[PDB]
Amino acid sequence: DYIITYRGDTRSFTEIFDKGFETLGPSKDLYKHALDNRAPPSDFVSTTIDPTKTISFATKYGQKSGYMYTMKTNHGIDVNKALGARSPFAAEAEIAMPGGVRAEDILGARAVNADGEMWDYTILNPKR
Amino acid sequence: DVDKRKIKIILNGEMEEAELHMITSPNRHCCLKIFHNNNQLAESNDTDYFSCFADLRNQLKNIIFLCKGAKINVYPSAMSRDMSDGIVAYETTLGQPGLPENQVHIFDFEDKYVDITPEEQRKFHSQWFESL
Repeated sequence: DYIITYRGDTRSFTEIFDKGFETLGPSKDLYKHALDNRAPPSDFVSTTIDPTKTISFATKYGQKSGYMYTMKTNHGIDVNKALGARSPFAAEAEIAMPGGVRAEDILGARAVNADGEMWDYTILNPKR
Repeated sequence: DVDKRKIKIILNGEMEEAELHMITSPNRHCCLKIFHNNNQLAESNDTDYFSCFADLRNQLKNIIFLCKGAKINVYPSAMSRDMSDGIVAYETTLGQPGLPENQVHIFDFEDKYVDITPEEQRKFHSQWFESL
């Protein structure tokens, strides 16, 4: 079943609509991802069910502007369901995307300013 | 993109001001430089700034960094590392998952529980993860 999720990201939509979201390493271990996804670099792109959870990350804690991307996928792993009460940041409502997200699955990009204000206009991906 | 942030450090016991440069380049390349007295003391190249900062602090063992990212109980979540290039992390507490109100910017000021090595921070984080 396909679901909509969201991701904060500072990269340009020109880059993201072209290349999609790629992962930084090959580890498929979800427990290790939750503990430290840099050690080893994990084969998941993090996304959330809740668009508001992207804002503090996209803005680097209110320091800069950034984008909230929307995507539609059917291969994500619900982290809270898989890890249970052990989920370390359960409030994030994380859907971890194994192997990343193809550009064709990205719906659009919506800017957010440092103060947390989402812009009125969402830039849609022509690949849809 | 280049961003700069003044920070406070304790260098061999003396309070000092230093300046961080964050240079984000294509292909997920994060470069963190630290300048003090207009001289570059160290640089780290990685894929997120929390990892860069841990490497920087290991290169500069004689310096206490008065920053949230140096605090024993601070660590990024997978999501915060990924979505913010490691700039947003969480203050963690025994037996408790991290909440939005626990989020911090890794270069914001902190002077409590920062006189610790990056390895001690990783150890606290591992014990915290097991405490859940």
